[PDB]
Amino acid sequence: AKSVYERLKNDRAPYETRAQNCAQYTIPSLFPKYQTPWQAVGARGLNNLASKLMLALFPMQTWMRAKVDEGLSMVERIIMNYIESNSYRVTLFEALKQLVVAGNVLLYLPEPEGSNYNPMKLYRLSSYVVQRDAFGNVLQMVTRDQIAFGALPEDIRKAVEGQGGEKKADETIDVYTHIYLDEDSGEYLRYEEVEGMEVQGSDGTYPKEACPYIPIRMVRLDGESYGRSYIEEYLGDLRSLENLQEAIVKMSMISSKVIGLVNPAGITQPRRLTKAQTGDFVTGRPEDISFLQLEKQADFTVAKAVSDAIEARLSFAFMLNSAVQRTGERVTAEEIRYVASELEDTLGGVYSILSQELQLPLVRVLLKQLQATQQIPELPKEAVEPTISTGL
Amino acid sequence: DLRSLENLQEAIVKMSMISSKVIGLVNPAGITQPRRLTKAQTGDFVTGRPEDISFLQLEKQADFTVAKAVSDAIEARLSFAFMLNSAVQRTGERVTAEEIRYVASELEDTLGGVYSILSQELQLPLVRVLLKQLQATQQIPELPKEAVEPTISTGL
Amino acid sequence: AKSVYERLKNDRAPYETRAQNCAQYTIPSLFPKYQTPWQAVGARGLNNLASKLMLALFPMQTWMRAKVDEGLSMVERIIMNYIESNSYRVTLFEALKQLVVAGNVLLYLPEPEGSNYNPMKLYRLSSYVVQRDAFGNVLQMVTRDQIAFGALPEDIRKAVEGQGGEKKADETIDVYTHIYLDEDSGEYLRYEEVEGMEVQGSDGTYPKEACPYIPIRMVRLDGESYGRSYIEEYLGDLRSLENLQEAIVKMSMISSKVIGLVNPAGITQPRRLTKAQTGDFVTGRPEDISFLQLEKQADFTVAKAVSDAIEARLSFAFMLNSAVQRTGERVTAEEIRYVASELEDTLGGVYSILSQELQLPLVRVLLKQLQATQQIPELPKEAVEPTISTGL
Repeated sequence: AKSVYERLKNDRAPYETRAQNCAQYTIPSLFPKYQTPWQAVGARGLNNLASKLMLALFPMQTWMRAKVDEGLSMVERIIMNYIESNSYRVTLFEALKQLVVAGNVLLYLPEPEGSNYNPMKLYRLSSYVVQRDAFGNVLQMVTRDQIAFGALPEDIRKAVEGQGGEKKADETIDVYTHIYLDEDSGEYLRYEEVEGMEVQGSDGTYPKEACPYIPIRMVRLDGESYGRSYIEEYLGDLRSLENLQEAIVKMSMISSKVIGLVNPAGITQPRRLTKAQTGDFVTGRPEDISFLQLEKQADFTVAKAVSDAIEARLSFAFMLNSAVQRTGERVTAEEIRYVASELEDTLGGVYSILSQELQLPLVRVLLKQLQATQQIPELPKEAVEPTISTGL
Repeated sequence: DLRSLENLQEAIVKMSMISSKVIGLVNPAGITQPRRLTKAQTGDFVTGRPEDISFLQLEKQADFTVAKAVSDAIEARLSFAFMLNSAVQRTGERVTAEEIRYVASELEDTLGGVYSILSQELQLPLVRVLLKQLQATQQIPELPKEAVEPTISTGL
Repeated sequence: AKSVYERLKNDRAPYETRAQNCAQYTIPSLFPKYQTPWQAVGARGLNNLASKLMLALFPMQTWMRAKVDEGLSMVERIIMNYIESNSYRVTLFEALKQLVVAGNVLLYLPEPEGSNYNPMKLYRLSSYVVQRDAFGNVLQMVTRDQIAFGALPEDIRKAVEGQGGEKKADETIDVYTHIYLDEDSGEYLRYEEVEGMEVQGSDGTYPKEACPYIPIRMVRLDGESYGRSYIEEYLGDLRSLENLQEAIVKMSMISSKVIGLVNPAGITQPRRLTKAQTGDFVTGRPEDISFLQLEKQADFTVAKAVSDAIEARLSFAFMLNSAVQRTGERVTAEEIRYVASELEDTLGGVYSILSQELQLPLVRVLLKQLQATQQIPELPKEAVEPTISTGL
């Protein structure tokens, strides 16, 4: 399915350069095309956004939910035990950090295969494409990866590399992965594709609810698959801050220095002026030696005032500069509603959309995938596939 | 009023960026060269008359202040125009109990009858089409016969 | 395995010069390529970061965790007894200090061999390389060391130096150490390599969980093995502070001095001016003697204002300038959650990532390695290899 990616590459390339061009002025290297941001109020605002939203969506407390509901309690308390011991909060911080930059981070959550260390493989927008319908559901997802020499298992790599050729011992070849909705059936089919062909013995199917690959957006906009971010609407105000304060500091460094101008047709030499203990009296007219004195004290103040205006408005733009209850008591008890309502009132419906596009499908794929090799006995028959209540 | 704010602050920032830079003008008929001026550790003494090198100094500090004052006026009036800048009870307690009437009355007193019109053009027909459409394949048994199609009371 | 290091040297050299170039403006000599930093707000911010994070990750209190759980209590209270009497907090301060400069500090924790003094040998990024996969696990680690003459034990050194040659009595030869994941097996194999060959009788194996060599990062970034730091995104703002305040002080020292200029074609001599008790009247016109008076009082103020701006923003950047509860009462009781939440809200997910990449593998390798020569009887059979619950 290399041709599908190369065809609808044009369907993602407007979203690509927006994401990359809006990444540059707020974090160095979450998107390539060192080299530091010149001044970085956006870099702190972004991390504060992530640090608030991590406590907002799901804290350490119970977030996911007469004689029968004890079996409801165990199946929804075992998932929080599985969610920490596999280190989910390590990579979901990266996910949400990508979410408030680009717009569409994927979250691969592969099969357990025991009780080992299974990491949430993340993907960024320079690797995958999604097609959506008029109503707003997924149709097909085409992820790409580069693979090194020995990082792939050698189970398959004999036949796909037996076509001919002596290659370098770190040859980076691209591999693809496609999931698509069937024509007649409502199940999704998944497979990998290497070297421009199907793989030996890897094709699989998945039920209706729980896709193995969860796409996400942060602001919903119909008509197309992906979505925007609100740093895409503070982009120009941040761009003006960077292109202002670079000029501010590079003006300050020129103003600080002292290039003393001495007259050439005078009597004084600078060679005697260079050697000077304090107190001695060296010859020379007091007219010749002067200094640069470029004389912009008030002209700096307009730049510092406009910078203060941008600095103060970006402060309320990115949830920063807020006296809060970070002075907690050993746990976070009622904190998530305060921070959640404040980020709702400052950012848009991000606490609303991430409760039905992040809190929902992670719980669905982790109540499907974890129960494949079933590690907890479900006692009742009435609510074997119960509701999924997120957020509250 | 918003259009004037955009077409003002674009000029404000693009004035600030020109004022921040330093295009030092050196005289051409002088003795000083800029090539020696470019290389300068702090403290060394390089030749040259102190008349030739000057800077732009476009000199509008007070003329910026009228633009910043008119921007402050628009910024302060748009603040009350769009319900922003209001100390509220967003410091809630785990739920919203009595909050909806306070916010509703404040947006009524600031925006017009939007809380009135959206209680009879949004809260009403969504409830009507969701008490018709959901009961087509009926998922809850209606017990009484007296109020099978009852009233629709919205807002309050 | 000298050739493996010399091959993927290119895989680390972008991370090398970033770490070394970002070390220079914040601490003198945690990385070579005396010579003091010119002005050093970063040097204090870095040590305050370490001093907060040391109480954050693990204090003196119990951090690691009906009739059966007493045996859980002893095995997790003996490890805190072993963690102080071998002086771990001495070298882990160096480790975390390397962590918020470079990005990848290794923590060797060799075998006990009794109950002697066994030090956590630290490694820095100029000595070792790690390869990672697409999911994010380790594959191979190649550490380097230089060794002096008699510092190595002489158990082996006869055969490796019997190749021929009369060498200097402090000849620094490099030695290497490789650990790698097997092709078929899931155990790691470890060995040393001296002089470009295998060593006599030293090759060993290790179980699945507890690697003897624990790599670490501070901000997670997929696609490559190592990682960045947030001083890599305050680098330019700190660099401007150093290159500003060097000019500030070297302007102040020139402005303080007094090189009095006397006219040469006048009547006054400076030789009579040099000798002067207060009160006497010495001859001379009051036109000839003047002073330099370079006259930049307002031009200094723009440099001091821009320095104040950088100084105030770096203050909140490095957790400094925070009124806290360092006025404690004999112990730290509830303190670790306050400091932990504040550094979470200021630095990123460092308290999250170091609870699953520092607090986890140290506990795993110290519940594997300490129980080799087993010093505490495990009573129950149900939780002999129990869970590892970190952070909380």
